[PDB]
Amino acid sequence: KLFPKFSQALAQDPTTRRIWFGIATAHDFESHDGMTEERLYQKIFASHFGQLAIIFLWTSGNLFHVAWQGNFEQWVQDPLHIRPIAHAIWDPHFGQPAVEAFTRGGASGPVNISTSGVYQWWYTIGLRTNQELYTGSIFLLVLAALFLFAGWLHLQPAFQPALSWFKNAESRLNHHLAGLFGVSSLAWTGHLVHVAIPESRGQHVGWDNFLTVLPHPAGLTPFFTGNWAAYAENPDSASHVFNTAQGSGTAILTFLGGFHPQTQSLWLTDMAHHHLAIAVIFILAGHMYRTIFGIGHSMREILEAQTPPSGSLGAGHKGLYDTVNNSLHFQLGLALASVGTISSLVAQHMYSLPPYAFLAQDFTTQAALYTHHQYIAGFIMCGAFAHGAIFFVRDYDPAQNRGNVLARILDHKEALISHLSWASLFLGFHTLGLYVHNDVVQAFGTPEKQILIEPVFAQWIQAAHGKTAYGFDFLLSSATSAPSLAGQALWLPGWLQGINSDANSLFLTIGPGDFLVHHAIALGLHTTTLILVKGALDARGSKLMPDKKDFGYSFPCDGPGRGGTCDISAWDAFYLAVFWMLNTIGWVTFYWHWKHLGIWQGNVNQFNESSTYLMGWLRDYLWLNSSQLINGYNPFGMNSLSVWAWMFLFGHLIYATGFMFLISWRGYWQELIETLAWAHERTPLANLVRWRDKPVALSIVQARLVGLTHFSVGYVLTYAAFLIASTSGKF
Amino acid sequence: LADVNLVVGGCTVGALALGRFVFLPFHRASLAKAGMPKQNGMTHLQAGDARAEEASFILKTNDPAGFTVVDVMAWGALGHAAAFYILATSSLGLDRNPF
Amino acid sequence: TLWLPGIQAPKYLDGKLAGDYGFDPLGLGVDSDRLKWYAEAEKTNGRWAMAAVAGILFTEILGKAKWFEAGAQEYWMDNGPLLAVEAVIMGFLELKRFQGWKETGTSGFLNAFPFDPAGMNSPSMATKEVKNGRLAMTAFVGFAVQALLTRQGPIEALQSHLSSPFTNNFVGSINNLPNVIG
Amino acid sequence: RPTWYPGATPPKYLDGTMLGDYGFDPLRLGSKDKDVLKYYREGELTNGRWAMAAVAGILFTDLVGLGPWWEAGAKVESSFDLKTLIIIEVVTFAILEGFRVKAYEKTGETGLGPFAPFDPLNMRSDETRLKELKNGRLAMLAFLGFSSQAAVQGKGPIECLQAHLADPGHNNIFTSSVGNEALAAVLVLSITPCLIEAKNRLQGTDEEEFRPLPW
Amino acid sequence: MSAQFLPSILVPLVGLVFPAVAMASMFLYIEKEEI
Amino acid sequence: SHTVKIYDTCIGCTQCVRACPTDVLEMVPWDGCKANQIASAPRTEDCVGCKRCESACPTDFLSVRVYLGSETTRSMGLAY
Amino acid sequence: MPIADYQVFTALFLALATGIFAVRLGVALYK
Ligand code: CLA
Ligand code: CLA
Ligand code: CLA
Ligand code: CLA
Ligand code: CLA
Ligand SMILES: CC1=C(/C=C/C(C)=C\C=C\C(C)=C\C=C\C=C(C)\C=C\C=C(C)\C=C\C2=C(C)CCCC2(C)C)C(C)(C)CCC1
Ligand code: SF4
Repeated sequence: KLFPKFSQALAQDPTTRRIWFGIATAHDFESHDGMTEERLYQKIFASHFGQLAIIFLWTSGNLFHVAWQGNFEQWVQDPLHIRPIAHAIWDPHFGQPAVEAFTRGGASGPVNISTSGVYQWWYTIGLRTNQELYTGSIFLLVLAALFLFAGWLHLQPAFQPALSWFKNAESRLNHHLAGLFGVSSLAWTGHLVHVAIPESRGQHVGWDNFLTVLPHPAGLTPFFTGNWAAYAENPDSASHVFNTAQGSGTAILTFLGGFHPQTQSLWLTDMAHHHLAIAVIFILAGHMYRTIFGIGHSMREILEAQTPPSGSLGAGHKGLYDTVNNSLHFQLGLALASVGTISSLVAQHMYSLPPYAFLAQDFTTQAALYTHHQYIAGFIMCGAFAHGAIFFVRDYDPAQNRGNVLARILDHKEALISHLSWASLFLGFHTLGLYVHNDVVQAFGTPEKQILIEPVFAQWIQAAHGKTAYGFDFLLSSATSAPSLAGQALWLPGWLQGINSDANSLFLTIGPGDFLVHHAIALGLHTTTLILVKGALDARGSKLMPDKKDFGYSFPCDGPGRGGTCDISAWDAFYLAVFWMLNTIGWVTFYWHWKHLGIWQGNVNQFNESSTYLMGWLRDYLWLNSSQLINGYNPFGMNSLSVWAWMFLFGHLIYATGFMFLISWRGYWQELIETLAWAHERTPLANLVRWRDKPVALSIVQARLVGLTHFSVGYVLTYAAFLIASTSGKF
Repeated sequence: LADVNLVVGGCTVGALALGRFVFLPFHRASLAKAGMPKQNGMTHLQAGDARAEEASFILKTNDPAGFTVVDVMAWGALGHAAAFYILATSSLGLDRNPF
Repeated sequence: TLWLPGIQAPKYLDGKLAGDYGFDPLGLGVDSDRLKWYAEAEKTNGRWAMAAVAGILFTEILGKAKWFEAGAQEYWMDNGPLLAVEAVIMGFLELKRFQGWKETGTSGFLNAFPFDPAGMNSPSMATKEVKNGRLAMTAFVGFAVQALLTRQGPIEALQSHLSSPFTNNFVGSINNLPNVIG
Repeated sequence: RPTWYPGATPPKYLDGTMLGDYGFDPLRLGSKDKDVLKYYREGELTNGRWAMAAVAGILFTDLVGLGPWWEAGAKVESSFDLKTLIIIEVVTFAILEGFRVKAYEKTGETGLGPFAPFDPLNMRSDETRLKELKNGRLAMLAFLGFSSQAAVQGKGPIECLQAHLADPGHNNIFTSSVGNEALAAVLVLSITPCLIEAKNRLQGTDEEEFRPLPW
Repeated sequence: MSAQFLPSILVPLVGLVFPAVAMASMFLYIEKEEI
Repeated sequence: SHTVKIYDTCIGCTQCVRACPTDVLEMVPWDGCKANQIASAPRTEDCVGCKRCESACPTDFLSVRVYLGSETTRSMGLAY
Repeated sequence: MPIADYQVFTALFLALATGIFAVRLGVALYK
């Protein structure tokens, strides 16, 4: 009866809704009984330590499983003909053909073929042996234990920091930029130069001999005399072979750009140079704000001074420092927005500029990594907007935000929502109309009547990069231009060789189907932003419900009065926008996967004349690439793709089980549960036992969340199964 | 590539001199206007952050213009950054020109 | 006197502690319990560095092997049992030291807190203990960084510097580093 | 009072009224109830007595000149088939331990045969119970040792002692078989009572609600 | 793959033993009434 | 255990009281409106949260506001 | 050269130790 000790209101519920909401309100510390702000922030800090320990344990487990059951030794010697092994399989449900079908990469028993790209990353950063991976796993185990001890320690009242320490923004930014960002990047440069650079050239460097091996034959003296160009003397040749000393070099900070010819990945010396420059700039950035040494910035005064005259922004940024600092939800929204955008950047960059050795030959790994980071980015961006809506519901003070840009953007929120609606409506109308017109003219036997708008602007920017394929001869595509001549002895040769080659993903050739799918992506982003922005801006109140801020961020409705108030809270707007995020990321990853499937087969045409109409999308992509997937098991037997077929049907089942909660609502189920309670309360031989908690139907918000969770899980599992099966079974 | 000693020493001396004689009044005016970083009204120290207390080794100096040790180190760091920038960009012998 | 002729101490003076100047520019003694804990940590680190410097100097005067290479030498018992036996013995000793810190706020050894046999304890003697500790921690950092550049002992470095102070400085060790490491 | 590490803080329920109370129960198996705790004490006493008998038999067998104790199962040739031996052993120990259950449910303590106290020689006192308990604890640790050298090494307990005496610096627990696992356990256990002292210093002994078994 | 027996013990432990004990423990704790 | 509140925009039309299916609302004497009566909620422990009173309030915006809060065996409307 | 039995057992023991650390942190967070 006293299980939700954080919420005595929930503990007095004599139903199963008590435990259901006890699970789901456990991390809403602000809503907990007897919660001060000091205890809030200290709990936040300790939970952060727990999360860091969890992440470190997870990567240590990856290292230990690859070192213990993987084929890292065999993969290092033959990176292009050995399947990386994730972990061994011990499932007593396997029949004998399942045991044979899962024994693949030279292992003793059934194993899972890794698609996470940890093999390429660890091989690139200089890890060569299973002993090194085990040492890394043990070190991460110890450091996660240390972080757990720190989380315990800072909850103790002798070591609990003050609330003002948590809100010390200038110091936290200074140390994060200078130390967490800068010093870490400098240390990664040190690892790359000391370990990864020699291990890329067949020279083993470890803790036993890194103090007796010289990273550059002219040690430190060029660094200290300012002759820094001596660290970029002889780069690795185009004939260089990875992990061997054949045609290597001595330079540690090259600057050639492009890709390594053998690994089809970026130069490691380029990475060391990049990380060193990033470390310098981030340490400088961390020397910006004022702490205790009489120099630096007060960010409050910077926000005060950012008020343009003539009342263009009203009061400008009056009191935004306190608005951000007092609100944990504002900070969490900013952090989630930035982190989701960075995750999208990571997805968009690692496929086109492959960083790790022998990446972009493992086609399943690239597709899986891209789709993973894109889905993570979409979820995190929805979380950013949801926490912005929470900040409007909870932490927004109109008095201290009077005249500043927040009050201005809340003042004319109808214009923002209406213009997002106009943009989404235009994009949906036009993209769907062009697609349906193309479908109809394709069906009627007239492909020449298609509307194929050439993406001339994106092709123009591609030409500005040096892509001499559309004949613009603009900036970098003309060698006579000032940017072309400026770095022609710098990054221009390698970058131009990468940009003019059709064998990589460095800015692929685009056509009308790319135009149509880019407008589809624009429609998805616009509509998801419309739902999320409308939910945030209408979170405090609307015309249908003026006092919405009093009812909280999440609540079922306001009853059937005033015409009906279903899905009126900002939580419901986030709920509706998660579907649109899933649809948008589905479009993005469908586009990426079909384009790269055309590229990897050498048949760019299949996408070029099949993406302009939707029947080509359904038939030449969804229907065609699922043939090996659905034959993972059959009456004639089974093979290694059986797990992805089972996960395919599994995700379909979870998706429709989500539809169950999505369509049916709480009222039929409550009557059914009452009828079954009547049945059990007077069934003979079962009246001996009775429920401690009264069985009730799931609440409206709870079942909306459950249906959304099943929808997302089925979506993700289905697409992951299809993508990994259709790429790994084919390549 | 023209002697690290002379370049670094001259640039550091120049950064210190233009920080002490040239840029000192505007820096002092900016430090007076911005002042303490304040949260919810009062500063970090007045809200309880004992680590955010202004260190006492900068408050009083025997310099007539109040040029503290932290100002000296910041200006020397800026001069060293400029000197190593020009030394490194003179070390390279490649056509970075857009001609 | 303080570490800067022209400043005033933030929260320190000559009435408390030992070897007390105004040196806390980052302000780490703002908590009294943390101040006394850091004082005990400073004393313990100073004592350890002092024993370390004395042992390193005494080993190199008598010869033996270099201090940064003495671990790689072969002894009567393997490194594993040595580490484990040392771990047990000084886990016991450090548990006694920490428990002795738990009641009284002084340092000691075994059941004596403070471990002060035959007297010779004075407030002026406490300033001698800390300052020699500061000197030995700086000396051991010097030994370490010097060994990381030039692979030679502290006495050998001093003799090489006295042979030629112009060329065998710390600047010349950076120049000599491509020659001494291969 | 001596504790399971020097200067340790015993648990609240381990006040000291029970014999052999060194305050060692980090997992807290018998905290909420006393009757179950008395059952744990009875199990400890039974296991310790049977371990004293085991270590006495193994030490005497390994000293006279016979083979290894673990390999002595196949070195016994006599009458009585194994099935008859099993059935007579199970019926004899069923009778004996049923008598033991009756004795424990009567006196609160064990007894051999019908004699619930069982002391023809008369040596029952509070101090000799502590001697028995500590000797049984030591013999249990000794049998755990004996089985461990049987598993790791191929030498008997006296043979293992002679091997240690020949080269104590190269023939011990810390070798290459289980040497690294033992080294890690020694490193962790050499610091963990200091972490208990740290927890007592920073958190205290205010009786937490949860226990390492979920009550 | 060294120590092949270890998955055969650990997988039932985290699939049957630890989950059953955790589910029973949490079921006991959610209806503890007076914690 | 639902929070039901009455506000001064109430005109005393008694429609919220008539709409209530568990007898939570009642009319008490008042002087702030023409009808000389205002609604009151002395029995919010019997409130299920159906918001039928809100559906009957003609004032814009409505004067009988129901805030769903803690759930009991009567707020959940259970017969078992 | 695949890792040995002793390495796996030592890793599992250290994971048990960090599990003790984890439950200590969890208990501190619950209080
Ligand atoms: C130089 C000193 C310093 C350092 C190193 C740190 C470091 C850290 N602090 Mg801290 N802090 C400091 C000073 C410092 N702080 C001060 C002075 C204060 C008081 C004002 C605080 C107050 C404070 C609070 C309140 C909190 C932290 C937290 C954290 C942790 C952040 C979470 C994390 O690990 O993500 C890591 C971040 C990065 C790795 C940056 C990466 C940049 C992007 C996101 C990724 C891109 C990099 C690259 C492309 C990825 C490639 C890797 C891939 C190959 C695997 C982190 C370890 C949080 C925490 O977790 O609690 C323990 C937290 O709650 N700090
Ligand atoms: C933080 C990363 C890091 C670390 C820990 C090291 C560590 C080391 N380097 Mg290395 N290095 C690094 C980055 C790093 N390096 C980078 C970014 C480059 C340029 C690409 C180099 C290029 C380089 C060369 C060419 C050589 C080394 C060498 C060495 C070894 C001898 C020490 C020495 O250089 O003399 C002592 C150094 C000094 C006395 C000057 C240090 C003072 C600086 C300028 C200010 C300190 C501020 C700084 C931010 C502190 C960072 C702290 C951090 C370690 C936590 C040593 C183990 C030498 C060697 O022999 O290899 C074995 C060698 O020849 N390094
Ligand atoms: C740094 C990331 C971060 C952090 C710290 C928070 C923190 C918080 N969020 Mg938030 N959120 C985030 C990201 C984050 N969020 C993201 C990315 C999203 C988009 C998905 C959301 C969307 C969101 C909403 C809509 C709400 C919150 C809420 C909250 C607050 C209470 C949490 C809670 O409800 O209890 C604990 C939360 C849970 C126990 C999550 C439930 C479990 C999920 C739904 C099911 C997972 C099933 C799993 C995937 C199945 C495996 C599949 C396999 C079997 C096949 C809390 C302060 C709530 C709030 O503010 O209260 C008003 C609120 O309603 N968040
Ligand atoms: C594929 C998605 C899906 C699934 C699985 C279900 C499943 C179910 N629906 Mg439903 N429904 C759905 C979609 C779905 N619905 C949608 C989209 C709507 C909107 C129109 C509805 C509307 C609806 C209504 C109105 C009703 C149901 C009812 C039912 C239940 C009928 C009882 C039964 O079938 O016996 C058996 C259960 C199953 C076949 C489900 C799968 C169980 C598997 C096959 C076996 C279990 C083994 C298990 C997985 C092992 C445990 C593993 C452990 C680790 C957890 C059942 C659980 C009715 C009901 O309440 O019960 C009569 C009811 O009236 N549904
Ligand atoms: C979070 C990381 C993680 C994950 C997801 C897994 C997952 C898995 N491990 Mg593994 N393990 C890990 C870390 C991890 N491990 C680490 C760091 C080690 C080094 C000690 C090991 C050592 C290990 C061995 C020896 C074995 C496995 C095995 C397995 C497989 C079956 C589980 C099992 O029976 O073993 C149980 C796992 C353990 C006893 C240790 C795992 C402890 C992790 C770190 C807990 C992390 C929990 C997480 C942070 C929060 C989730 C909440 C949770 C506490 C309820 C399974 C796929 C078995 C296998 O190979 O299958 C074929 C196997 O025998 N693991
Ligand atoms: C709800 C809410 C919230 C949230 C929001 C969000 C989510 C936002 C966002 C957003 C985003 C997500 C954004 C993004 C961005 C970015 C940008 C805006 C940028 C930029 C810039 C530029 C201009 C660039 C340029 C260039 C190019 C183009 C490339 C190359 C280089 C260069 C530089 C040239 C908050 C909490 C706050 C508050 C409350 C409410
Ligand atoms: S329905 Fe509205 S206006 Fe009428 S009595 Fe009730 S609260 Fe007042």
